[PDB]
Amino acid sequence: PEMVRGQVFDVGPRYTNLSYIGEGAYGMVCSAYDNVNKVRVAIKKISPFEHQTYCQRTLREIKILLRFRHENIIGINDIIRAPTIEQMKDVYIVQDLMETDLYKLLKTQHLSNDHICYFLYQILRGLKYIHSANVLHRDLKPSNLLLNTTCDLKICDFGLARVADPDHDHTGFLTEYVATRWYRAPEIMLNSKGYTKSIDIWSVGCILAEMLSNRPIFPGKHYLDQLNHILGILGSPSQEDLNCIINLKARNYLLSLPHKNKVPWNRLFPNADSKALDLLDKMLTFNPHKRIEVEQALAHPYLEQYYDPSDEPIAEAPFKELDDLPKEKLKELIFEETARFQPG
Repeated sequence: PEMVRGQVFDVGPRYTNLSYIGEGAYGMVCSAYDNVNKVRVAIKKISPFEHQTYCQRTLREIKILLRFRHENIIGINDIIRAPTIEQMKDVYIVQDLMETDLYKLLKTQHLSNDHICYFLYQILRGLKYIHSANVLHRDLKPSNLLLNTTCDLKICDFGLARVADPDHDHTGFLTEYVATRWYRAPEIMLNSKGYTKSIDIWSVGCILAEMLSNRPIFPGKHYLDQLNHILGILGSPSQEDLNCIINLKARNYLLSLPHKNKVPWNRLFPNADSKALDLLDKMLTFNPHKRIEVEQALAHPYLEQYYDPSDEPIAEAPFKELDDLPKEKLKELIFEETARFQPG
């Protein structure tokens, strides 16, 4: 059994010559040489079986990634685990090795307008497919956008993904939220559980703004600072936009704030393409009902060089009840879901 840093990384014999990357939520990550396809790959060790919440996340992401097949979404190439439920303590997920991610790129590299445009197109092309399967990503951010050396972009980390549920999207003011703060839509802090597609378009808008400047646009330092950051740029919500916020704690909080005027996008981003700013404005709309949809974004003049609906596939099999399953049942479903990778 191959070791790495005194931890078992039992992946062989297909996957040889390992190297440590880092930690992920339920275990460690390494690269390795695939000896069938003759290219190096990434492998995540996952060990979720003691905790039902970890089982649900693992099973949900396996189910989603195996259902999906899209150029701009990370695939599962292989899954390694024991032949029996009783011997299965760990699962190893094998994926394409991607040289970098958009977070690392933004820390280190100036992006040309052509790079921005092409990355944005690929994000939206992948998202169109996700949304067409009735799935929400809910944690889109630069570190979840992987890139290889030819600038192919793949969306990853479906650990917070959910089937869309706009009918049950309402909640009270300051409801706790799982996804990364700086890319959360304003409504998360006000009255939304993040069960509609508009949550993802906001996060894309944040990523576009970050690409234009190499810096996060709304780097909130806590839950309500994330909103005071949003309103210092967008300006105070209009009365019309406030008519949507029926919850009094959320309404009255917004009403208590000093009036702020909109900061023009062209002043924040003086070297940006004017069509990029128009599209940015439409993604970063305070009111989620007025926020642009993925297909409208793809069809925006900024992306005209790329837009091709016949080459922007939709899911064949959209997701049309894991919360209250015990961890023992979830282990069984993870076993069943991973059965297709077993030698046979």
